[PDB]
Amino acid sequence: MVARPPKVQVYSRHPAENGKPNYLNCYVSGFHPPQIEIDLLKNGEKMNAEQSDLSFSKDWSFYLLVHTEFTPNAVDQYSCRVKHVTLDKPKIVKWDRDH
Amino acid sequence: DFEREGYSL
Amino acid sequence: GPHSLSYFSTAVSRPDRGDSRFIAVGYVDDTQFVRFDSDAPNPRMEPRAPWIQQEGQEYWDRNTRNVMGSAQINRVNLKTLRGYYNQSEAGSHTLQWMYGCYLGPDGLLLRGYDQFAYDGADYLALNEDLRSWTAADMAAQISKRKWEAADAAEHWRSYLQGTCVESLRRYLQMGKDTLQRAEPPKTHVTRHPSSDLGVTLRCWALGFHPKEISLTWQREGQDQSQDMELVETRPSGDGTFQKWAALVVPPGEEQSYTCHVQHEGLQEPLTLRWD
Repeated sequence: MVARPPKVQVYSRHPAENGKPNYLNCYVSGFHPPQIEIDLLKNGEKMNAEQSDLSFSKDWSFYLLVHTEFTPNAVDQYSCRVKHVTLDKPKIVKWDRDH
Repeated sequence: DFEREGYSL
Repeated sequence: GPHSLSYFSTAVSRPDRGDSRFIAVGYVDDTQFVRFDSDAPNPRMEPRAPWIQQEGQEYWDRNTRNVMGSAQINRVNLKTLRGYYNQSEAGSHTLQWMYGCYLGPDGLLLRGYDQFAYDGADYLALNEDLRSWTAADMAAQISKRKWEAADAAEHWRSYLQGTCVESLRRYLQMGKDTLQRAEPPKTHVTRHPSSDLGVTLRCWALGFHPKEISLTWQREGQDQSQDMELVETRPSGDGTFQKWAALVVPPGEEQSYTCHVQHEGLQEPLTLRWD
């Protein structure tokens, strides 16, 4: 009956190349209950990103994809911020081109 | 093709 | 790999609003194809993959009526279960429901399922005979007795053996060029600093479909699973998937390590190394 915390991955659809249009993903999985806030951030500011329809895995834990188009470059920083009952403070995961 | 629930818990 | 048609529904009570929300999604294999959300204005079953859009109005009307009726029953189920467990009226609870069918090599039902979880815990499930139910606790026993009296298993058995697999077969045809396409992973190994005493090797698999994949590391024939970080397979956003497996290895010893990839899009298992 204990709540399950979210796992969070932040990554691009395609290998990142500065100046080439791409898609930025924040995949959030393994969580329960389903109430959650998931924001993609550009230099710390929320992006207006599309969110998948709520679904769940065979173990009943929920998953969501938050995603948007972007063009990476050498300056801008991206991250994903998640708020859930299991988290004492928002969970922030930075986009690293190598993960 | 979605099957309706027929019965309540 | 058996194909499957699966519907995943989430019902959440909202006592502060005096109502509930019901969300349903349908999948063939790893591909979502329909949704329903009871918060939507004028709510309908809606397409979510292009290949389902060829279904006519009768299909959409029937799907809408069926999921809407189910949302209404599950709204009541939230109240019923709150009473069984003597829970406060102020708290939100979650009731999840999932049913579906897997297709056998002969075109018959390989396995059907219809089950529920309350606040994340298994509640009640149709057994694989499709004739009987297993209840997790005394509350779910109340439900089970109700459903034995009603012969609810007959409604589900009939669906699972019949329309579920016939629908699945139709959708596999409708969407054959995507659903029945295996796309092999593009693969490579990257190297990253870790410490004085270690370097990280990361084996990537990109752009693959279906989502099932095996990534393992070996050193001169010996499997390294106990020491590797294996991330959850993640969607690319275009219907394919990504995964990686990483290991910290001794500096200068990278050539002792091999990544091994199995996927149904590959003709043979792949072995790769850092270059």
